[PDB]
Amino acid sequence: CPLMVKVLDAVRGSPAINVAVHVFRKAADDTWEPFASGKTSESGEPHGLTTEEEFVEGIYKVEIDTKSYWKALGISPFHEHAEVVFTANDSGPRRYTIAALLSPYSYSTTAVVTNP
Amino acid sequence: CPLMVKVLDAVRGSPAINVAVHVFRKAADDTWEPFASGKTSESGEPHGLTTEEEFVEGIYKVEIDTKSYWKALGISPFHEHAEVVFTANDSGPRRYTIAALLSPYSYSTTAVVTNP
Amino acid sequence: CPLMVKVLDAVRGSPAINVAVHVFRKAADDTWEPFASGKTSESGEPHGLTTEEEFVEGIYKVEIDTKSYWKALGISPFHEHAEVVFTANDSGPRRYTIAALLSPYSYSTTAVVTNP
Amino acid sequence: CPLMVKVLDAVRGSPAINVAVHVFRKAADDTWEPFASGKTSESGEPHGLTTEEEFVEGIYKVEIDTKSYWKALGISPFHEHAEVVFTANDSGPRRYTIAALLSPYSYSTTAVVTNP
Repeated sequence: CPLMVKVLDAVRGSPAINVAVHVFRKAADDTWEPFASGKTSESGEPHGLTTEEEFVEGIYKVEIDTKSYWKALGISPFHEHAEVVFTANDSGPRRYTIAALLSPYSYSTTAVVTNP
Repeated sequence: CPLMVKVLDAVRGSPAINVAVHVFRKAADDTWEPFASGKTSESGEPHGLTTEEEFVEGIYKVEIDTKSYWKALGISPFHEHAEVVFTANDSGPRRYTIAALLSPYSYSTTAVVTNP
Repeated sequence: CPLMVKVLDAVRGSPAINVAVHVFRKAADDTWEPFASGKTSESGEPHGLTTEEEFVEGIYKVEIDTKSYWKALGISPFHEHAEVVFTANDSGPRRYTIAALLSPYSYSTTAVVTNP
Repeated sequence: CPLMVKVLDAVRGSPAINVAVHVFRKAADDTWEPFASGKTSESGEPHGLTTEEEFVEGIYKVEIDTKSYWKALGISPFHEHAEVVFTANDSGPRRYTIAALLSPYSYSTTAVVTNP
């Protein structure tokens, strides 16, 4: 998978399960355009987001529905969601991993690019 | 000041100086309308973004121009910008502080909410 | 105040109030000698930890009692405490601010260093 | 492996390679006692830290030599190292993963406990 997403829960010390993840790509018209989506597994990952042919250079946005996750646990959240926006593949694609760490009033995100 | 923002540089060990901060409010057509903007001082804070009279109920988006910051410094950034999206003042007026910590391939964000 | 500390709660969206902060300095026998201690105020900061006369060159350790904090709140903590170890004043006197963000299973820490 | 460590670099967006990791366990005498150690691979992990028979309930400390890593890249660091101290296995062991994200003047750590 050229693009992987991994979501973790900082309150219970576990992978975040059943979380919706949506990915968008910027078009030449300058608008956001659906590209890929899924729901996190027991590993905290939505499996098989995209393919190598489809993931070209460009500007991408990863949206994680954090509000629905916390509401289900009976814990009051701050954010509507968590978004990560980045430029891809500027010197070709490799393998991209986007990680997100979640708390009710905070989140952190990191990108790991590794040689395939 | 009911909305405050503070930005830090994890590479140089200093406040992130001269960074643009943009604020938008969600409209009834589901578009983002400009609400307020400013630039960080030597302390990493933009002073006087808004007022108590202007800051009503709604869904808000805070956007930090991380890309122009790393470029002026001669460092390659991954993210286009760092975002924060939240519902404000739903159970009455409150004061909000948004903290952001910046690295070339990662960021974190937290919120502190106090009753005025 | 050449050494400052600030602590935040990522679960409640507030400063971490009434948390103990302990400071140690490395001795010539390679043991940690007590140097200073305090408790966080309503702002999440312990005021007046040390002075310019007392804060000489050396290797320092800052320890935050996260375990007693989560327990008073009726939440299960993972970490015993949050630590920060650094060499201070090697190229002359400086001022240091240590920021810490706390969740039950995670923490982050950053340093801001300014010339006095 | 009952205990795994994973180290990431926030400046270059890669796994942190060739980093020394030391693990200690608290003894009844209240002193720190070597338990396991290794060097990070190309994945940012030191492989095969311990075994199931050896990793019993107790208080543990994970030390990551961050200063030697940054010095080798020609980038000036703040911390001497990064330490994580925690109570293990209180209701039996499971599988423990300790993650660490590194910048010159900052680090963050998280623990993920999953059912084996």
